[PDB]
Amino acid sequence: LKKIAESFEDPSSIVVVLEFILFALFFPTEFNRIKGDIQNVLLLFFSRWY
Amino acid sequence: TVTNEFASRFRTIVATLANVVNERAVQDDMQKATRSCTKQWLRHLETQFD
Amino acid sequence: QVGIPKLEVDHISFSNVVSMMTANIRTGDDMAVERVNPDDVRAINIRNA
Amino acid sequence: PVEYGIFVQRGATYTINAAGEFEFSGRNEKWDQALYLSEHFPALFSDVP
Amino acid sequence: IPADELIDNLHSWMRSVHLLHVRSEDNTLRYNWMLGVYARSTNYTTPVGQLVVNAPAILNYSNPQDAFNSVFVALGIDYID
Amino acid sequence: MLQQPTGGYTTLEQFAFTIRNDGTNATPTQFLQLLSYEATENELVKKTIPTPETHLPSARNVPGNVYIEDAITQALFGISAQNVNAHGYFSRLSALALPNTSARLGLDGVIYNSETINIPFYDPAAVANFAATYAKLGNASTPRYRADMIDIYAHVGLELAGTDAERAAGVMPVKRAKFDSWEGSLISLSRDVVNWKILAFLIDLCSLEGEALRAFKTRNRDVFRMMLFIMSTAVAANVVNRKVTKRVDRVLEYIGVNSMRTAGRTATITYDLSRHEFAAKFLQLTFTRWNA
Ligand SMILES: Nc1nc2c(ncn2[C@@H]2O[C@H](COP(=O)(O)OP(=O)(O)OP(=O)(O)O)[C@@H](O)[C@H]2O)c(=O)[nH]1
Repeated sequence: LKKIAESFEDPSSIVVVLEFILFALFFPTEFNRIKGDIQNVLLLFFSRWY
Repeated sequence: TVTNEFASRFRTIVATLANVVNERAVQDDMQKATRSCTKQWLRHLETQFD
Repeated sequence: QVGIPKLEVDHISFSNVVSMMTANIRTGDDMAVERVNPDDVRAINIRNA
Repeated sequence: PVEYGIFVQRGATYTINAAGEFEFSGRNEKWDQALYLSEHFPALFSDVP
Repeated sequence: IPADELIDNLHSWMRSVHLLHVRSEDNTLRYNWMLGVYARSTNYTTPVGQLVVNAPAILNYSNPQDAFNSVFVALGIDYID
Repeated sequence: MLQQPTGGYTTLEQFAFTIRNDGTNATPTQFLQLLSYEATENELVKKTIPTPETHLPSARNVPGNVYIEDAITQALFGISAQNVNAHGYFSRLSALALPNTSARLGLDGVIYNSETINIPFYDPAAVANFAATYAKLGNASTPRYRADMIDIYAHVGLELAGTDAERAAGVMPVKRAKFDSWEGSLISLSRDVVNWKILAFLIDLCSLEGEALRAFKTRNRDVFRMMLFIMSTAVAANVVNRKVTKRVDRVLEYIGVNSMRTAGRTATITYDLSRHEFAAKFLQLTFTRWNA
């Protein structure tokens, strides 16, 4: 993954989450390759939001 | 003839993300604003996708 | 038997096995990085342990 | 300042539960007009002594 | 100090405090009073504080150790002073 | 493949363990005779060593042939080793843990992913018994599996300094080791030990059973004790020399007490925190195998 630094303080940070979802829809394969590296970002998103 | 399963799926996704954003507690007033705007932007994303 | 260390005895030795690095290993080179600044200064957490 | 500290320790906002009681936020925060369509109210206007 | 004044003052003060929390139906929970008080004392500026603010429900716990583990893992911190 | 003898692999001359001493290749046992002790008022009481975790860390998909013996010995004995858990190659032992794996542990101490020509290697069954325990070096640093790095040293002292009576008792006075010494003795002892083919020792320790294992444990007790001595000097709070009428007596205080020091010193090898975590884990596993 081309790494994203994102704290997820602002609600707008949801954009990044959507950026992944779209990528997982448009490109399930390439996503499946980069997806753990995506999980590293998502874990920040969850620890902050949930 | 009318329904596009892809677009409908993105509708449920954006609906979920919107209720996720809606439920997001925020401290600053500006965050409260971005929280309300993000939902509109989500709605826009949904139409663009459809 | 293990070999006697060359530094243990007083004899001089003129064939030795010097380890060295090939062109593949490199050290002391400058290193490129992508720094990414915090999105908002007011959101930075100075505090928690 | 002191009346303000008491007031704002009760909280800047409130909601009205199904019982009709005002539950104050207990939390200092600025209002935004977003909240105008929310369940929240500015607390200054509660008229609750 | 006259008792009436100590009482009126302590009463007004106690009424002034309002710990953040989520109410819940489950019988097994305890509010994590220490962390909620500490988040209040720092006006929820510390990362534990803003944690308490966005997720007040994190103070509820059934197992006493997880009351702190959930906070340490949400925060990535090794400790809290 | 080198078949393991009825005794250990250590019975073979190919794996003699010897420290250079007085101009000769002394056996470790005859070095330990030089060792002498001064009891202090303080006491070591050996506690039960906690049972090692069942979890073998997953070997990562590593294309290369890891030099495992070198990593282990340098972590326990190396003068300059540091950050031994950052690279994290000890997990690789777990590759050998599987029944019918293509991996081989060469006598070189390398972990080939496939059997390869003109490289002698240990019998895969014995290596499997070995790896089934020692792969757990691969989680020496992961917090859930970290070994106690304080209490375990008591056992070190007991197996090193301990008289047979003190060992039966399970408690001994905290002693202070000493021996007549040449210049840079402890460094040279540590380098003579880092060159040891200790995989033979550990493989035999894990693979042997019954009378063979017991005979191994007696025949090789002083080897183990030498490793314990290098390790202990790495954790000794201080290491002085004493004049003694035109002779110098090296003195390390104290045996069986990890001072947790990480500052380097000329006298002996030093454990960084990671080296401590590793040695602690190693001693946990090895002492577990040593008693059965
Ligand atoms: N701020 C704050 N400190 C606490 C809280 N709970 C416990 N402590 C502190 O934690 C420390 C450790 O507990 P102890 O000192 O062993 O217990 P103690 O309160 O002195 O009670 P005893 O030991 O039985 O006399 C104490 O110094 C307490 O003051 C809390 O909810 N808020």
